[PDB]
Amino acid sequence: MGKLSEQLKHCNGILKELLSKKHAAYAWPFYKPVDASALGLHDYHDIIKHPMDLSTVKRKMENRDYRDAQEFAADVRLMFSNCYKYNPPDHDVVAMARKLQDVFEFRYAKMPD
Ligand SMILES: CC(=O)N1c2ccc(C3=CCNCC3)cc2N(Cc2ccccc2CO)C[C@@H]1C1CC1
Repeated sequence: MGKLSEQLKHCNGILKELLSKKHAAYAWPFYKPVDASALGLHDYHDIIKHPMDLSTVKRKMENRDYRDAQEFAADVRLMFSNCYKYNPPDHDVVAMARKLQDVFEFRYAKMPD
């Protein structure tokens, strides 16, 4: 019933959509934390100080870590920003990030208030 609750319901709906099969073709790189060691990315944690991914956002939502929509959105955008910072702009993953961020931003804009 509360404003913060309702807005976080909207955030949770968005999160569910981002993780859904509908968007899997471009969402998959963002499902789990970047495993720098697995991918041979030995500079990743020197360049990306605050890693983020959708599983972490999900855990934080489930743990009631996010106190408002703004805090949730900051993590989702951090995830995209990290991708844009680390990868060259012509990399496949950047195109995927842009597409998933489009999904995010347009639905986030429909926030109840
Ligand atoms: C999230 C993120 O920035 N990354 C990213 C994150 C996760 C994963 C994987 C997830 C599941 N297992 C396979 C790899 C792969 C990437 N890639 C590689 C990747 C992405 C998409 C298409 C093709 C490739 C191959 O060049 C890039 C980048 C990394 C350079 C930071």
